[PDB]
Amino acid sequence: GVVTRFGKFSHLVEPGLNWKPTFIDEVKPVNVEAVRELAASGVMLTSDENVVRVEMNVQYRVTNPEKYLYSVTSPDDSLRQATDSALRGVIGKYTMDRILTEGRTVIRSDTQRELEETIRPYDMGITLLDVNFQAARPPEEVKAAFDDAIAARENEQ
Amino acid sequence: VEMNVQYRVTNPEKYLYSVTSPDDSLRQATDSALRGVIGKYTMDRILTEGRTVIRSDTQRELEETIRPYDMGITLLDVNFQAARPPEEVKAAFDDAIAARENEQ
Amino acid sequence: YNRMRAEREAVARRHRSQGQEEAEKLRATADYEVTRTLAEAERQGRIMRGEGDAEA
Amino acid sequence: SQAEVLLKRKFSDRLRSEIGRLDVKDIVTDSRGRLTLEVRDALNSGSAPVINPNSMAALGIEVVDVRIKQINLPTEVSEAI
Repeated sequence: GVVTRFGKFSHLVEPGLNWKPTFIDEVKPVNVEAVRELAASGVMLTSDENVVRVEMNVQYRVTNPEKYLYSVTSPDDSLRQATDSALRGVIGKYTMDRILTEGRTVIRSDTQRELEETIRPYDMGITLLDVNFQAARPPEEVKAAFDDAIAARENEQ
Repeated sequence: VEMNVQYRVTNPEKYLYSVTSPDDSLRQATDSALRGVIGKYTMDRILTEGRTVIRSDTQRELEETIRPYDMGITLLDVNFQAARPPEEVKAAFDDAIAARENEQ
Repeated sequence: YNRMRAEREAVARRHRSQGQEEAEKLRATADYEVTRTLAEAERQGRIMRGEGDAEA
Repeated sequence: SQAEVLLKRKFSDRLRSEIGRLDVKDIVTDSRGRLTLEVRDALNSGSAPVINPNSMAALGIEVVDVRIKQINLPTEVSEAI
């Protein structure tokens, strides 16, 4: 709980049964010990003018509500915009072929590190827990040929 | 072409008793300045290179246009917004790029 | 607008025409190599036939 | 509402000017937020202790950061790729 004076914040109450003078101060609780989720996807552009359908999942948590509540408006939404910029910027550096097989491990690391650097000035109370890359499948328009390329190997054999 | 002009005002003795409808009069003056300057530069330049030298010239030219007037309006910033080509010719502009891809 | 539109179309035609020109050239050389390789094999086969005919 | 509009107009001009002098390759490979920093630098400090009137410092605004979420492409240009 976050006990707060009419306009001003008063003090942080710990779990249990507390008392607040009715009509004078109000409490606003926040969950700070429970994993959250923020899935960010989009049709990003690679470094070789190729298109790749990448999707990512960002599991995070929050911290002391003084920062989370009074740092930026809509902290969940604002973080999502930062995540998109990081993912596109990161994807923008590597080529399509790399991102599909090799980039899987580094892309999450770079996007996670960039996302943290992007939200350092904000001072928000959001803490990044893990960035687990989900998929980097190619565009559906070219997927047909990508499947044929594998079928061609079997046809060759 | 589309442009945005951010400005402020000053001592009302000029703004109020110099010219009728100063905001509208400034808009008409802006069109004459914008039309004149654009006429000097070519299409290709204005879209990519001319953009920075234009916001400098149009801002400077617009100021010179209102110097004799003596109005109390003060120019704050001249921030160019858009230079998209005519919608009728946009079709061909994209096809030229597609041809390169088709060539490959 | 038509004047500028016509000029832009020329660039598109130039790029597309250039690609077709290059593609045709590659196909031309490809056919030559196929014929050349096939001709060499046919030449070798004729040699074998003469030896067999000579042996018989 | 008024503040967001003003920032948008200035951002457009600075961004358009930069992209005009840059190539598509130079816009997709940028990994250090150079253009965003330059645009942010320009918005924070303009041209002319003097506070440039086209700067966000002349107003009570400070652009803490500038980022591009997703650089998509036209429908026709993407279909040819």
